[PDB]
Amino acid sequence: DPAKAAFDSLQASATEMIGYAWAMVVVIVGATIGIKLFKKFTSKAS
Amino acid sequence: DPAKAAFDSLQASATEMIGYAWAMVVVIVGATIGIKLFKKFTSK
Amino acid sequence: DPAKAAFDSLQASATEMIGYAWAMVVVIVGATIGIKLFKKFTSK
Amino acid sequence: DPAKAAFDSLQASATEMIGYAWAMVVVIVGATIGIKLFKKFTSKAS
Amino acid sequence: DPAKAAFDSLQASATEMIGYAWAMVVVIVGATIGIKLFKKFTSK
Amino acid sequence: DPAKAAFDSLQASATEMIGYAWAMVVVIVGATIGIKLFKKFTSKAS
Amino acid sequence: DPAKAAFDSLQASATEMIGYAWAMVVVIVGATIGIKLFKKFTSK
Amino acid sequence: DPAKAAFDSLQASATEMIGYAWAMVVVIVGATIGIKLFKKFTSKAS
Amino acid sequence: DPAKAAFDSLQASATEMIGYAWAMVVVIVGATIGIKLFKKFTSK
Amino acid sequence: DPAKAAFDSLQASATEMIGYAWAMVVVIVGATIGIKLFKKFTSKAS
Amino acid sequence: FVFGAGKPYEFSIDCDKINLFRGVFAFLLYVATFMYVFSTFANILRNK
Repeated sequence: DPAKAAFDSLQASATEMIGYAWAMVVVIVGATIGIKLFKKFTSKAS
Repeated sequence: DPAKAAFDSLQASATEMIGYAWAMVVVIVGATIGIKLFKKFTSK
Repeated sequence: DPAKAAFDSLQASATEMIGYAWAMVVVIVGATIGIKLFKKFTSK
Repeated sequence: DPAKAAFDSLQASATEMIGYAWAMVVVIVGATIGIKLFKKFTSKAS
Repeated sequence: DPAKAAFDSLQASATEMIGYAWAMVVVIVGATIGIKLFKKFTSK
Repeated sequence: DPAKAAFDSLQASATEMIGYAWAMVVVIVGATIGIKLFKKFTSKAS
Repeated sequence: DPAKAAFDSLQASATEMIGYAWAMVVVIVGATIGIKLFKKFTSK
Repeated sequence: DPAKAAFDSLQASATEMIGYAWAMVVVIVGATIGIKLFKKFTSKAS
Repeated sequence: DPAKAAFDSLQASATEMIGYAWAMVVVIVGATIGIKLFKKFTSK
Repeated sequence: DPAKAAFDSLQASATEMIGYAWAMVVVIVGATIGIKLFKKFTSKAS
Repeated sequence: FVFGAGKPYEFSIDCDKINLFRGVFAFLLYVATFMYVFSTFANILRNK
């Protein structure tokens, strides 16, 4: 079944890409939450 | 992996920008806290 | 049903995330109420 | 009428999917409203 | 008119939902006005 | 002119649909404005 | 010009709507200024 | 060159349409800014 | 370069608009600071 | 390889366009940040 | 409180996360009375 092998390869590659993607989100989401909290607390203090 | 190379470049770039941003926020927050003190000292 | 299986997985995942969120909100709301008390005690 | 049976099958499947979908919305909308009210009341209190 | 039938159904559904909403808003507005009174009575 | 009659029919149907649509907007827009004003006045009062 | 005719119609319609809006804003702003006065007269 | 004349006609028509469009924007943008300022000043006054 | 010409035109246009904007903001900020002073002088 | 030369040309042109684009962003982003800060400080002062 | 009794879109604002608010709300009312009784004894001779 030429098809089975090919479909299998594509799924493998896709899984790898999702891995790299999860990494990037954490870096950006981290930064954004960081900046927000600093601004919020500072304003409440004075 | 022609994708690994690309994903790595974009993370590197992102890290650089967050650095520049943490600078800008400390200059602006400084100013804001400094306007709020002086106004208070002046008005009961 | 290849769809039932999928829909069930996504609900499971969602439930897990709401749990982590209910945690984060109690840490942040704590802080905010704690800044607001101390400032009050200090300024008429 | 080969067509009639086929159209009927597709509608049946579609109805089932809408069912699964309504379930998911309730879980997410519940959570969102919950978090909002907590934050609102807390701020008004002090 | 296979469209008239459909448009009528969607209006009926909408009317039902607005009813449920007018309920929820009176429960929440009640609460908000009740927190604001008690806090006032307590702090000059 | 087979075409003229056909183009005429399509325009007729379209006009009818716009009618049904205007009705729906009024019901939804009414509700939204209603809820907004109630919330606004209540907050200003106390 | 089948476009000139169309563009002219849409401007006419827009002008009519802005008229109705300038009405609604004076009814609502009236109310808001009226709640704010009465509350003030009542509470130091 | 049949093409040159045709391309020229299309550009001419396009320029005219941009003219009609600039007119409409001014009417709408005028109104929006108007309503905003009225609301802002009123709130600051009392 | 048929693109260089185009990009240059759009920058020129943008610069002109920022000029008109820096004008409008000084007229509006003036007004806002002027309502806030007069109200203060009037109410303890 | 007719293809290699052609692919090379396209990349060259693309790089140039990105250059012109970075310039425009700086002009607009500059202005926007400027107007924001002026408004913010003014409001905090009085 | 139940929004949409009987319909596919039925949800309920639960009590577990409201009971926590009543906990913080009690505290912030006692703190604001202790700081009133106290400060009114201290300024009993200062004609308010």
